[PDB]
Amino acid sequence: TSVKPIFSRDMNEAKRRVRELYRAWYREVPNTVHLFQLDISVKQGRDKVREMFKKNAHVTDPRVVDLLVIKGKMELEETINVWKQRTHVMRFFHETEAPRPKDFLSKFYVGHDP
Amino acid sequence: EDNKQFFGRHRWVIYTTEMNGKNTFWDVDGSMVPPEWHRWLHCMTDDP
Amino acid sequence: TQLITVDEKLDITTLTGVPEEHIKTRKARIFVPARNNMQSGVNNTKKWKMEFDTRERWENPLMGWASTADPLSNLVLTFSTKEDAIAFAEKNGWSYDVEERKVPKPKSKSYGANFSWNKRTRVSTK
Amino acid sequence: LHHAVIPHGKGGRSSVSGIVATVFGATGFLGRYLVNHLGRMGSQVIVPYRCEPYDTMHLRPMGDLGQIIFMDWNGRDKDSIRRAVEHSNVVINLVGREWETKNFDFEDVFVKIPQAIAQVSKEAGVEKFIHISHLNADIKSSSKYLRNKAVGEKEVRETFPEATIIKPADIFGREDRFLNYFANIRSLGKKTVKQPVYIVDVTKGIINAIKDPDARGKTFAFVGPNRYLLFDLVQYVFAVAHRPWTTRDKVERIHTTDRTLPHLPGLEDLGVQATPLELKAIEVLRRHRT
Amino acid sequence: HPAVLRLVMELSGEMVRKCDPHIGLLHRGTEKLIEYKTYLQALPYFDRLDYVSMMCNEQAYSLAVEKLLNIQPPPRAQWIRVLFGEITRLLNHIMAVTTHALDIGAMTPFFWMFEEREKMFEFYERVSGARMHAAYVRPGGVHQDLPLGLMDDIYEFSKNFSLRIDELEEMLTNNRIWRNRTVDIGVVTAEDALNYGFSGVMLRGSGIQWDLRKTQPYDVYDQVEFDVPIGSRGDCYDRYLCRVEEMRQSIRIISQCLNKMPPGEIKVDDAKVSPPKRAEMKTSMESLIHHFKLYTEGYQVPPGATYTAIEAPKGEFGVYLVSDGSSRPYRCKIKAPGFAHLAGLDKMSKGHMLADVVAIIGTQDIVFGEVDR
Amino acid sequence: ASATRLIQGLRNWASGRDLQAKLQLRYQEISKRTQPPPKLPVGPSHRLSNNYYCARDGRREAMPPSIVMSSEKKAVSPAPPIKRWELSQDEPYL
Amino acid sequence: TYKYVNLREPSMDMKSVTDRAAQTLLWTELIRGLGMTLSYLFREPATINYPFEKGPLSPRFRGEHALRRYPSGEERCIACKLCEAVCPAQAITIEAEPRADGSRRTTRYDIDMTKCIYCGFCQEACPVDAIVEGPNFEFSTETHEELLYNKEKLLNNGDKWEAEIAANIQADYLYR
Amino acid sequence: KKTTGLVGLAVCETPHERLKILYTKILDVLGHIPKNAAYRKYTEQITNEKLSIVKAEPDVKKLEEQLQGGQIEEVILQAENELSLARKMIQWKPWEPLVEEPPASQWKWPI
Amino acid sequence: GVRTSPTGEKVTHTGQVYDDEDYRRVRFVGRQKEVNENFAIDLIAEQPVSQVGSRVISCDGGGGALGHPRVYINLDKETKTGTCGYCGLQFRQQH
Amino acid sequence: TRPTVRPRNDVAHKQLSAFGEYVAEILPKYVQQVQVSCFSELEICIHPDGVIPVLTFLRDHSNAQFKSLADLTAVDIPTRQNRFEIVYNLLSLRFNSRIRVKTYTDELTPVESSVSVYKAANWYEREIWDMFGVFFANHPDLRRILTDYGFEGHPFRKDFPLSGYVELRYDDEVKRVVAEPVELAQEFRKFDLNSPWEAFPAYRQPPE
Ligand SMILES: NC(=O)C1=CN([C@@H]2O[C@H](COP(=O)(O)OP(=O)(O)OC[C@H]3O[C@@H](n4cnc5c(N)ncnc54)[C@H](OP(=O)(O)O)[C@@H]3O)[C@@H](O)[C@H]2O)C=CC1
Ligand code: SF4
Ligand code: SF4
Ligand SMILES: [Zn+2]
Repeated sequence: TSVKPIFSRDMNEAKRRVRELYRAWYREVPNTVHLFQLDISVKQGRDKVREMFKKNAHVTDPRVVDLLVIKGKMELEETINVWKQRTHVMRFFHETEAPRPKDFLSKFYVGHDP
Repeated sequence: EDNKQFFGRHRWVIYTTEMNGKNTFWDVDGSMVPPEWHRWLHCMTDDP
Repeated sequence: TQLITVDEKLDITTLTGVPEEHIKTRKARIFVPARNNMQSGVNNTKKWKMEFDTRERWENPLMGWASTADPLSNLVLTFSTKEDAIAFAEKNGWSYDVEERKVPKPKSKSYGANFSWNKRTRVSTK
Repeated sequence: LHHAVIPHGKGGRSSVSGIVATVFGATGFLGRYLVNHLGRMGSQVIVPYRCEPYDTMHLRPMGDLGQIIFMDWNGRDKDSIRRAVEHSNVVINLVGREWETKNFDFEDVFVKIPQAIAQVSKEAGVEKFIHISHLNADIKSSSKYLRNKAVGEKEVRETFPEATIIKPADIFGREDRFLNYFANIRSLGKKTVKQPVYIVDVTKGIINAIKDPDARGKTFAFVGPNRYLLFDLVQYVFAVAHRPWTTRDKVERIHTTDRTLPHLPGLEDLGVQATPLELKAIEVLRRHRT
Repeated sequence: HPAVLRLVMELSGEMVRKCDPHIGLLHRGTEKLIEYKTYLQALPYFDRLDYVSMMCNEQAYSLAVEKLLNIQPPPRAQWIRVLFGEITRLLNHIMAVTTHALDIGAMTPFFWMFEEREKMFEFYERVSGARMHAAYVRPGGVHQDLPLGLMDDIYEFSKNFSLRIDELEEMLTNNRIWRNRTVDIGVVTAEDALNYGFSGVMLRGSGIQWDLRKTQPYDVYDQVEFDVPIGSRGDCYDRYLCRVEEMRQSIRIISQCLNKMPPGEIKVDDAKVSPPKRAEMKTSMESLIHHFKLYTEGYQVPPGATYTAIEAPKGEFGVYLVSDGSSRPYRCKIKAPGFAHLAGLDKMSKGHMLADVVAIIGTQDIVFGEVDR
Repeated sequence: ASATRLIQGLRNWASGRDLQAKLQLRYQEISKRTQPPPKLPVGPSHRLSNNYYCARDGRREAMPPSIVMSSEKKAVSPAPPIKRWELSQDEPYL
Repeated sequence: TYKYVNLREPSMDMKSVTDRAAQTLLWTELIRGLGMTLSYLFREPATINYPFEKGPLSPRFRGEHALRRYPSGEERCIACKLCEAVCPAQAITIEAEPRADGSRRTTRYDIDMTKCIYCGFCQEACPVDAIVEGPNFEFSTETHEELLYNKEKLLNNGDKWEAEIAANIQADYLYR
Repeated sequence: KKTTGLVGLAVCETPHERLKILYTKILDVLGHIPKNAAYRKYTEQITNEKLSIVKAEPDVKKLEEQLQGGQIEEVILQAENELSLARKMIQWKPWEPLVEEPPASQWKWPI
Repeated sequence: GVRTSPTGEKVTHTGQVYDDEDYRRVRFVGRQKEVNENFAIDLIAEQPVSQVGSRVISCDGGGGALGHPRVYINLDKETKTGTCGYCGLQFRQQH
Repeated sequence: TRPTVRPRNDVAHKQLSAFGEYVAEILPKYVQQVQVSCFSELEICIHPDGVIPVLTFLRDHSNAQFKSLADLTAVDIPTRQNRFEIVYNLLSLRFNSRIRVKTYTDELTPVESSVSVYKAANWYEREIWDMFGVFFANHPDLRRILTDYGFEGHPFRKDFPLSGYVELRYDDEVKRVVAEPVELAQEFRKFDLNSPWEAFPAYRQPPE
């Protein structure tokens, strides 16, 4: 099963590229929140960014992690340019609840949700 | 309907005052035409 | 050229941007569609249709339509083998159910069987 | 009950919820956020008005396809009001002009208007009617405004007693009255405590009260979660504003008296999180300079 | 500012550094929607993906389905399709001229040739009934042939329009300041014309003697007398000249098509693809069955993929069909001359200034609906 | 029309293209609407007794594409080289 | 067969070069352009006075989406759902029930005039010409509720004029 | 010849021997390639055909008639492109046998 | 021509009248529910049953090729008058 | 079949057959299928490692000029280990012929950026990356065109549904445009239309 790679040799170089990407996102926040005339503190946005990094935490193939690094690189280039607008950055946040919980009783009052 | 003008100034309508009671002396509209004259004045035919 | 490759399964739901709610919530169904029995034509076989489960469809209060908050409601995926069907259902992360194909059983008929001597098989009307 | 009144499936944007809310006023600020939260919920809203259709037009597209409906009423007659509450599940009284006019003083708006609408709403047979007022509306001196509101609250308790009397503190939002009042200046230094409370959690509590049972009859109040100094408030809005109809009734309303009441629940007792000044105040304090 | 697109131009002062079109402001989902319909249902997507050409794209899609289906259209329908194709080429070229005119200034010939275009919209209205989105071209011939009293009106328009294009060449075209506006802007190497995939009036206007009508005649164009103009230099005054001469050659083709109109037939005589006419429908049984199932299920198509391309006035309008053997298409893509012309904007705008960049975009017939697919 | 000859001469002197002849405003040159009703032909079908659809079956002639490949005057081109074009007669430049 | 352009050189004969120089330093063809624009000034304008003089149209214009009924009889509709089967925007919504008399009829017949792209396929697909594209053009409605026509809207709409639609169909039942 | 129709392509004056030495370089760079590959056979065939057309003719217009690819300098450019792929096809070994086949349930179209 | 709700509203030819626990009534407030005034069932019974003394007859419905296609209906039952599925208008034989 | 049937050029059939056999015999390293359609356009089905060599061959070599590039498309076909199809389309200026280079590809293993040999393929590659996800290594600029930048999911897959997951509206609460989950007011009534009964017996695939 000789399958071509993308960039790396195992998950270790993938961890190196994603921690470089996380460093770039971490020092890329304050210019964005200063520029876009936003509404949310710096640490809250940084916490949701690192939460997004925590979200995909069970991926083991090197090609998929490399491709997520490429996706984050594309999105970081677009945010460090002013190509995106206020709507997109607020669209990364989810403030428009929908507070729909996993409570089975609350799943029962508004239901049909297996 | 006059003929000596060009194509388009053939057929023109002049309305009345309160055909329903809306003071339509002024502020005339479309759809204030009966249907046979609506086939007439849109130059779809050659017959009054 | 005998490169890096690992031998693992695929988890493409990290790539296709789909909500995890609609990943873990719904459950696919893989089946050969049974023949619409009012017609008699078996060309509608020879496929492997993947559908999803039907979900909530209320009524539009203003007109009397059918509205739904279901984005994956009206898909169908036509496949040609059950092997790659189950492979794809594993590959794109969602859970799945597998029904099984049921063939028309071959029979033994004859006009001479319809016109026997002592046997009770007798059409009696034609 | 007839069908198509139950909730349907999920919630929001023609995901049909339960209530049918007949709302008075609603061209005003708190009413506009309440209509916006009902359009987010997706319920059917009936708003009558008396102004130009321009204002109800700019609050129109917040509603979904036909989910809100616009009709008409006058400040005198019960007839158009009863026509507005013919078929009405729930109804709310959000009315009031904060100064006297040549055709309407403080009398008979807060006096006549909740009486007439609560009368015709009791005759129509509504449930979970909610009347708003202000906090610290007492019979005592120096406030024609607040004593007329206290008369109106006694009216709401007397006729149609099965209501919900509700009162927030000085609420602030994108089109606040007092934040613009503190920006539109040029000013006196006295002692006063005051608590402001942010608007969207207040109206989420309002819609939670109107869609949940067990809350009828009880009067509710809304509490600013820090309850800090007036002078600190003016100095804070001064420093964050970065610049180092005003009648006497308005300036007395904002300077005179504010205090807490322990009789009645606040925010989290109803089941809604309260959010303080700072974040939303940094949001709304734009318009510094060029 | 109206033109609608995003353009990020990083530059050194009034000249350049790098200018990139962000397009995708208009994306609708035409390919996915055709993937969820039938052919006859999804014909108006082909009518309006380019929206100025209203019969050329119809002609392209109908030739795509005929080429996949192996059914020759009848000759009278072919001549009518040729006549409306050349009328539509005329209309698209005259729009491109007038929209570059108003985009640069030049307020009035816009209005003049729009009066001419209103006359041609009257002809489209009398023929189909639509103002602009006249579908009118089924796969397998022309639906609902033209009424009596049309060809002499076309004849009168042809004479009047030759005079009006002469008066347009009187107004502009040796006009001093418009020439001074456009001398040496938009140089195109023939290697760049090939590798950057420019097609149509760019290739007509710089170098290569390449025309689809005269290299692969997809219809009865082999019987009419005309000549495509070749461009001498990589510029847009010359490209304007070749547009105007293509208009006048289209007038010649319209005159010969009026002189060569056979009284043959309307549609194909294939009642499994084209629907029957209504009288024999309501009399016969087979005609009713074919009407009924042809409009419910649609005609089945043999499987396979095909590609075809014709002359849109922007260029090589390509439609690429993927048809599983079924009543629905499986995929379609539109090779777009507008997209191809937008691709080479760095080479067309490396050595100029931003007002001339606006002139470069204007002198190439862009719509940004066809740039979207 | 419906103008005097003075301003007409001014229009012809402003551009000499016989402005009275082709005026772009047609009066009665338009062919008359509500025409005599049409009769329409049927083409190379509807003549009976020969026309089996099995014969004229333009749909079913599509074949699956022929497949190949999973002393030589050869290395041919995909087509003959295209005949190079010609300067047209009707007033080229030059 | 081609005609390539820009084949003239600037002639070095003294006549042509002094004519181009006098053209440059005397502003000649700019005045020629002014002459052409004055030639279009003194014409007569092609402007119909719109609310009185309505523009010319065709016998085959596609407007109202009306319905029809039989001569001295009920609805021409059958509710066989062909128009919803062919409607490319899927704007047609049909729910059909028969009455107690036995003939098949409807309940609900909805046209999304928002979604309606005005092809004419529903006119050219109904087997009895029940739904017919109207002649007019005036819909022009202030509220988004009110451009969702129901069956009774279409019946009061098509019964607002018959002789118009029947005149157009009698003029146009042979080309289609 | 004199101000050809192409834009960025300016005419020369001695086309013949330039195109001759280009074709000799074609033959030599092809000469570095092994013989058993029939790619060498077909390229050597067509290039000796073309060079036998050219070396026998000092004409120009008749050279454009007899050899296709009008007018003249595009033949030079096309031979330059062929020399570029010759230089690239010393590498890449295209005459080797087949790289790994697909799983053969793939070009079966009608699915 | 019509009937009327107990609340005082125009009913339709389809029996879709309302409760007193609704809200489509409150969107009908102030704006006229434009029912079709003329119904459809009523016009049929006013028609004279066209009687032809044949056995199997044809029907077009108001002009050749302007209306429903040809339908050939039977007139062999006597107490059951044959009804066109398109026209609706009945027929009787004569003898 | 003398009227109403599109005739076909058997001359072009034989010429394209001989040319396809020529190309298949002279590049045995990557060629897997050469098929001639019944309507006579050439199709060459190609392993995804001879992308750059075969395109350098097809742009040049002077027995087949093929400068003109048409579409690059990707058609999403499941029930295959290699799903997607990168479809180059080439047109010869001197010859008037069209070849469809159908090279295959999977979800993840890339192909190799035809912009180094074909400048017109640049934005085609950017578009096919944004809409499908066929990765394009050794390419300068892979960004998003024909989507929103807040949008993702590669919506031209068959796996992505018709209506997207997001939906915009405006609200005065946060005073801006927000993106909610999809709330259709009408069903998009899907029609089962594929009748049985074998409309084409020539294309009968064999059974198991
Ligand atoms: N400080 C504050 O702002 C606070 C106010 N409140 C309460 O909230 C309300 C004010 O909210 P806000 O939105 O800021 O202000 P508004 O004055 O704008 O809200 C009142 C609304 O009702 C209408 N209205 C009032 N009186 C009449 C009348 N006599 N006839 C017709 N229409 C009338 C108003 O004008 P129109 O008729 O043109 O629609 C407006 O639409 C009051 O009832 C007040 O008691 C509570 C707490 C704090
Ligand atoms: S309008 Fe015509 S096509 Fe539509 S359901 Fe009625 S009879 Fe059928
Ligand atoms: S014109 Fe087209 S979109 Fe409109 S109702 Fe008829 S078929 Fe549907
Ligand atoms: Zn009948």
